[PDB]
Amino acid sequence: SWMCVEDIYANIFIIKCSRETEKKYPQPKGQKKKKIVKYGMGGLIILFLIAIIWFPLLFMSLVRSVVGVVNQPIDVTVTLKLGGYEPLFTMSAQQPSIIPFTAQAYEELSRQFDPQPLAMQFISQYSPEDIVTAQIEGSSGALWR
Amino acid sequence: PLRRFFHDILHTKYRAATDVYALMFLADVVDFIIIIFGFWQVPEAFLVMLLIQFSTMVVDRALYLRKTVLGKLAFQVALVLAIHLWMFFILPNVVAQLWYFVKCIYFALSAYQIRCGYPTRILGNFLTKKYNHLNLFLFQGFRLVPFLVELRAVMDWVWTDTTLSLSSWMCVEDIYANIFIIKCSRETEKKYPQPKGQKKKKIVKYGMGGLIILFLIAIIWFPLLFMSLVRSVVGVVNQPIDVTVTLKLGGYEPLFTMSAQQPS
Amino acid sequence: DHATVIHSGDYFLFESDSEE
Amino acid sequence: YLFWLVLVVVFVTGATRISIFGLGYLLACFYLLLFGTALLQRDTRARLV
Amino acid sequence: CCESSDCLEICMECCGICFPS
Amino acid sequence: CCESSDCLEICMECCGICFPS
Amino acid sequence: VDRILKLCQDIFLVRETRELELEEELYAKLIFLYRSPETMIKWTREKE
Amino acid sequence: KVSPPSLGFLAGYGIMGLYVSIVLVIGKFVRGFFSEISHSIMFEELPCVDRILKLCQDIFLVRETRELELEEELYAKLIFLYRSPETMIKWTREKE
Amino acid sequence: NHMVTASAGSLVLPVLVFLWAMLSIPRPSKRFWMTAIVFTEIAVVVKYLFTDGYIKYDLVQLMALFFHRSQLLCY
Ligand SMILES: CCCCCCCC/C=C/CCCCCCCC(=O)O[C@@H](COC(=O)CCCCCCCCCCCCCCCCC)COP(=O)(O)OCCN
Ligand SMILES: CCCCCCCCCCCC
Ligand SMILES: CCCCCCCCCCCC
Ligand SMILES: CCCCCCCCCCCC
Ligand SMILES: CCCCCCCCCCCC
Ligand SMILES: CCCCCCCCCCCC
Ligand SMILES: CCCCCCCCCCCC
Ligand SMILES: CCCCCCCCCCCC
Ligand SMILES: CCCCCCCCCCCC
Ligand SMILES: CCCCCCCCCCCC
Repeated sequence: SWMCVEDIYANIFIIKCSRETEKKYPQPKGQKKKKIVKYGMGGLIILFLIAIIWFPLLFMSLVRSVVGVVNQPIDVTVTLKLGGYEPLFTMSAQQPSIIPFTAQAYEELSRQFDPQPLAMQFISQYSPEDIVTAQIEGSSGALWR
Repeated sequence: PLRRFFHDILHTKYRAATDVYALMFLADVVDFIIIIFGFWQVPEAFLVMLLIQFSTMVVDRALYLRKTVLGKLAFQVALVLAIHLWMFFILPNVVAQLWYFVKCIYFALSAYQIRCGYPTRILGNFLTKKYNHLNLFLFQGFRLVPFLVELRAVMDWVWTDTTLSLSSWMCVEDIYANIFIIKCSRETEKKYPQPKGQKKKKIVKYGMGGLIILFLIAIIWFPLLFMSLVRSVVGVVNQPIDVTVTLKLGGYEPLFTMSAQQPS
Repeated sequence: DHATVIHSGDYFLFESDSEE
Repeated sequence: YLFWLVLVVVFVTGATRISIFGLGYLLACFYLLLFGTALLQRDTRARLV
Repeated sequence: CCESSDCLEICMECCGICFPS
Repeated sequence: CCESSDCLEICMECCGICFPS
Repeated sequence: VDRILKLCQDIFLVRETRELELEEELYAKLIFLYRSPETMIKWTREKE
Repeated sequence: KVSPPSLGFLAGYGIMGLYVSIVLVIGKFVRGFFSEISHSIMFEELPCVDRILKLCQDIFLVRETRELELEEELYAKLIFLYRSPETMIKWTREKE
Repeated sequence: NHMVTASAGSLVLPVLVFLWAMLSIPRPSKRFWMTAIVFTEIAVVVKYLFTDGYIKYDLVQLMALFFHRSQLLCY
């Protein structure tokens, strides 16, 4: 019951304020509703509704779309495991020998395999400075055991 | 000169008067539907097309409620050119072919509005004209669409010349909506009367009740079922590829690395 | 004024005076 | 309507065989499609030249 | 054995459960 | 060209959309 | 509800003809119908 | 190149389904205004609320002076005003 | 035709259908139909002079536009 009298009072006050303001500033009888007032309120409502459906989609897509960080093999470790018992042939290379292919280099590879559509596709789709060069070392010295 | 004459005879003229807004809007609703369905750079493109369908429908409502033939002419001209230029921005298709087709129907019915004119009586909800059962169902469905009801109200208020505020405009819209629904029901009860004191038809009861029960079942049980089903699937064989036994012996230099791999 | 004219309704309007 | 099925063939003979004779066939069709209804009733026996 | 008369009845009455009458 | 009179009108009427009058 | 839809449709008709003075007046009827439940009973009587 | 997952759940359906659910519930929230605005035009479209605020303020005055017997009595008036819509019409008449 | 081919092919006539023919005093005109026939013929000629392996949906276009001409000649 305490909450009842509080609700009644709150509503009654809000009504009173509106009644008072209408007595202070009366609105002529039958005077449209002022184009601008309508445009404002209506516009805001429409924009709020736009931001309920479209804006989330926009934000979502924007964040998710960002994808793609170059990943190039640092080293080319070719272990040609030969001997069934003792696999060896571990002559391999690292970053100094590995050459991140440049834009011009990429064009070369793409053109080499241009006749085959999918071959060229692979190369071209992979971004420049993506295709890395496997300059694996072949010299030995490492005897085998 | 000739262009001016064409435009004069498209504005002043001496033609009839039809209201094909209902059909124009329906064409645009189908367009919206197929673009929404056609989410398949592409998400961004489909999102821009969404904003577009929407904005164009709003502008159309404005010109309809303000009965502007000149405004519709301008809109049509702009839209025709712009939609045809969007065919050049294909870089982000059956979906697009259908979108073009239904937009062509919209352009044809829009062109008709301009060359006919706007009729004096433009106000009045399409689905509240007759008081049958189909009108009832369609109206209720329109009210069930997330934001159509409220958009219609606010939009109409902004264009239509009223003395009332949004609050009071919405009041008369609510009253009318409820009154229509009641009228349709009253009319159908006069058309097909139900005998006095005639149970309620076992089958009708079984149907509605059953559906409600099943819906309640799917609130509690079905989620549990789905959850368990997905989570239960567990177990992918993981076998050591190699057996690397490094018997680190020498404290200083650990050795004994004789080991094997998959063949062994 | 708009306010007073939208808050002027009374019972006399709803009397059944030949409402066709 | 045979006068007109021939006009169809005239068009398609050009289309199929891509050449200069084909362009000429295309033109012969275009013409006798425009100025054709006239000589469908005036060339019936009156000079089908 | 759901008749068409029953089918409309069912539909309309579920509509009444949500919407008025 | 939003006047101050229009600006109060707008504000008050959005308040009426939510709150009473 | 026939008498109430007449009122509602008269508001719509009076907005198309742009005689907005009568819009205010017919809105007053609508709000009093919905401000006094007893008058709704009277106005929504089946026959008269 | 590597692809950093900037979705969290699932862009394809997880986030999508959540978005749909949000829209629907926001739908109902917004309907909550323009659906039953006509069920209050009896408690919100009162022409002159001066007599009711007097009642309300008298309850407050009678609680400050701690004459709580009259609090019960003035509360009875408030609840009957709001129990009979016709008396509200009488009491909220513009002039008299 | 604009749904089967694109760019300069079509996008001139469809635009004109929406902005000239359908936005006109009753029956389009005579010049519209003439320009339609003319454009379709020109398009055929230039596609024949090579776009390669040109398609001919302009056959059914030209012939429908000449059928309508016959219908309106008979009035
Ligand atoms: C033509 C195809 C129709 C479907 C279009 C697409 C479907 C979109 C969703 C439709 C779902 C239909 C369910 C309707 C349920 C009736 C309730 C209603 O208010 O329905 C309202 C319209 O509100 C809506 O926007 C419909 C969606 C309601 C949300 C219910 C969906 C359940 C999913 C969300 C679960 C949470 C529920 C909400 C959480 C808290 C919310 C505060 C209709 O009364 P009304 O006053 O205009 O009545 C006039 C006189 N009484
Ligand atoms: C009632 C709609 C008016 C505009 C929204 C008011 C601000 C609420 C924040 C929502 C973001 C638009
Ligand atoms: C339920 C209100 C009547 C609207 C008719 C179609 C609404 C959707 C219900 C069935 C859709 C599969
Ligand atoms: C009111 C209950 C009737 C059956 C539910 C209607 C369809 C709503 C989708 C919920 C899944 C059962
Ligand atoms: C008349 C349709 C059956 C009752 C409605 C239940 C919701 C749809 C389920 C089956 C659709 C035909
Ligand atoms: C397939 C089960 C329900 C899915 C949606 C149907 C909606 C039910 C409408 C109830 C009366 C039309
Ligand atoms: C997704 C389309 C199915 C419609 C959603 C539910 C419609 C019926 C539910 C309650 C009936 C008013
Ligand atoms: C008078 C403020 C403009 C109407 C209210 C919209 C919400 C705030 C947006 C801009 C704040 C000045
Ligand atoms: C900046 C856009 C809206 C953000 C919050 C403003 C709230 C709007 C109030 C509406 C009338 C005061
Ligand atoms: C975070 C501060 C912004 C105020 C939140 C919304 C206020 C206006 C929204 C609806 C108006 C009653």
